[PDB]
Amino acid sequence: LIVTQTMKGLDIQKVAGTWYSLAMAASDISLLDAQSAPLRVYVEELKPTPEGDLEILLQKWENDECAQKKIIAEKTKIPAVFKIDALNENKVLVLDTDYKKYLLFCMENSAEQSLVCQCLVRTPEVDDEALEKFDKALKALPMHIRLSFNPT
Amino acid sequence: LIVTQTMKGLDIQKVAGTWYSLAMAASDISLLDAQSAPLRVYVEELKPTPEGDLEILLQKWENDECAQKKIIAEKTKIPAVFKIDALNENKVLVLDTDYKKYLLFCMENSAEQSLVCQCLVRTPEVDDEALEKFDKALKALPMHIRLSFNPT
Repeated sequence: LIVTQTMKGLDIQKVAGTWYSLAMAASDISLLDAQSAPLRVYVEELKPTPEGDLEILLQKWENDECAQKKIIAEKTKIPAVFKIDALNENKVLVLDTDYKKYLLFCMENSAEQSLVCQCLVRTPEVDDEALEKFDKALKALPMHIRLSFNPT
Repeated sequence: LIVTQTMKGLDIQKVAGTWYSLAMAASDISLLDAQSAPLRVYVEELKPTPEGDLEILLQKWENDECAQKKIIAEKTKIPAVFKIDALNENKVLVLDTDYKKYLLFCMENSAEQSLVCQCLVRTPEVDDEALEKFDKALKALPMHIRLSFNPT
């Protein structure tokens, strides 16, 4: 994606806390096909560090269980863009948030293409503003699979 | 306390999520004296149930450790008033909240007197609206000890 599709003026400290993954989409079906897939993960909590990095607590189906994963996304020179600096490099991009209700973000398999985005909400409310904003923000991207939860 | 000092129109589903205990006060010094005290506890998370009860995740200093406690406060016929129906009965009273920033609540040792109240905030921000509201809400109560964290 381009720098102009990410959030301007993000304050990472205000996204702290609990979140629920309400909807997901990906540029390739196989990315979210079976639970197994590496990018089919549910965000449980966001924990910014005093240094400006982001600790992400995620749930992943593993061995017929609900497994927990803790990943650190490090700040980069681009605000709103975080790097998961593992053997397989991944970027976390914050598209938009109002901090108190929703948060839209994508994970890109950095190579330069392959994108998985999610719509996060603070609590499981009956308003569909977050779904509509996700929908609007994904109009520009070539997504081939879209999922919406009756939350889990 | 009286019914008129609790929140009117509380929506318990919107308090879900992460919270930090920023300030505490009590009607008796001994209630918050040493960590040991039963009511000297830090709220980590609030989890309402589909049935309208409240699950509270708390931290407590125990055996030179940070111990976790999970307590269920059951709804009562008074909105904003929850009952911890343990051997030693306790009530949880929600005084006020704006759901996205702060939450003021007290725990009363039900007998009919002994009160511990806290000021909770969603994230550790530099605004002092929650502290001022706590201050204002405790003007009417006979508190003998007041604590404010440089958060933990």
